[PDB]
Amino acid sequence: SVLTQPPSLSASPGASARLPCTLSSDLSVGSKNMYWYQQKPGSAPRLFLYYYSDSDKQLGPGVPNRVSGSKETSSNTAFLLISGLQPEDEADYYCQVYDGSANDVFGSGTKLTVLGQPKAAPSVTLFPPSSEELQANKATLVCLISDFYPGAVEVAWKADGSAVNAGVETTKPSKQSNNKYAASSYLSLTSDQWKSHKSYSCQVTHEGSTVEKTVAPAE
Amino acid sequence: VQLQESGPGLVKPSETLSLTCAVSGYSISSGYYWGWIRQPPGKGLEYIGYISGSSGSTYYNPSLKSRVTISKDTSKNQFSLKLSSVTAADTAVYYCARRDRVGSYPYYYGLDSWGQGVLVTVSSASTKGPSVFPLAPSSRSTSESTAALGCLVKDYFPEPVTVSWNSGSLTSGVHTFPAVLQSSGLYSLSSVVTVPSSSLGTQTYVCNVNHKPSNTKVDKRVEIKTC
Repeated sequence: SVLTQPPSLSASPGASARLPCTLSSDLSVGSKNMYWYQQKPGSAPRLFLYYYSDSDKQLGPGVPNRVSGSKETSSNTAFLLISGLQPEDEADYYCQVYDGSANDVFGSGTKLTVLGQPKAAPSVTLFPPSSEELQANKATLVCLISDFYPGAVEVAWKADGSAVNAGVETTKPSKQSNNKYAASSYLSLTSDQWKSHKSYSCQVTHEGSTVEKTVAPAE
Repeated sequence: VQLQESGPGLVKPSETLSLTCAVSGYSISSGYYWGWIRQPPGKGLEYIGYISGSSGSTYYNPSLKSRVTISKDTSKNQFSLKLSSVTAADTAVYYCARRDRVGSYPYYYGLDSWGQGVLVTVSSASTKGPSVFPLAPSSRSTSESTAALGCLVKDYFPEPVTVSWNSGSLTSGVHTFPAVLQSSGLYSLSSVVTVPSSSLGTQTYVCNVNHKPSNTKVDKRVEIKTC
């Protein structure tokens, strides 16, 4: 038995997101108890909606009144309906039923995007290697990038104006609690490599705009 | 109910994963279904199985079959998960979770409480504690009204690491970033906090780094430099 959810869904603020959960044909959505869980980064899922019918339904603890459910028997699909959309609605939504022995069955989740979030340039902090790390003959430059939206970012390191390709590891952007994005980039170097240049630069490009921070081994 | 989860976060391949969920606020053997769910990195929720509180009967995901045992310890008001012969496919965050038994109002069939989750990594690599480095504020920013200072938690394995500031008394302006995974297979992460520069002359800033898999607690004082 299988629940099919689209991987992602976008919707406008004020309007309604209709998240579908399609049940395999061996089930009849008409008579199935549906459960929806909301999950945000870093936390366990939380019960969002229990839906059998418009007559028999309950919102989960702390869930606002603008949430509802429905079922389309023709497409054998249950829906989670979120009205009056706000940014705090952005999350992963999992649908779930149970089989005859109360075994859980989960859909794969829909990541819901609320449109119209204002563009936000990244804040960038570059740290040089510490003196403790230089004693260990190593040097890590730490470029920390936060509060940007949308969550796409390009990172380039420069040494004395020349591109640096080796030793660079950058994280995927990850959604922060305020619905902006965070990422970080590490330039890993030997102490001697770090001493052999007058400056290093972390350049962060975001929707065509580049924010740049620089650090100098002179100290 | 409170669900308190524990167990090792590093399991060698083909060996056995073992997790426990200690329950408070309700007697495990009085009712409800006590279950385990996992979530591999970047993926969805996966059902493992459950044990009925009243009966002791167990039910498992058929795809996990001969490898799963769930049992309860009424002497400790706990239930457990043992998953044998682990491979990379078993690397995941594992949650315990409760629901009510069939026969109650079906609202209560929704999973009503969750353990905090244990990060489990299947790997033959051995644990490695982090080296922790203070990240001094730039002297230039200390001459302005606010300054960013941080801690570099370098080259640890496996996940997770916890960071706090001043034994938990400093929270506002704290941003701890998700880890990068290096080509070496070790992780690194950084935590940063922005403070009034004025405060650098009267406060002490210490990051409290906790890496339970290696039993490494490290408190690193961030010193203020003028050059």
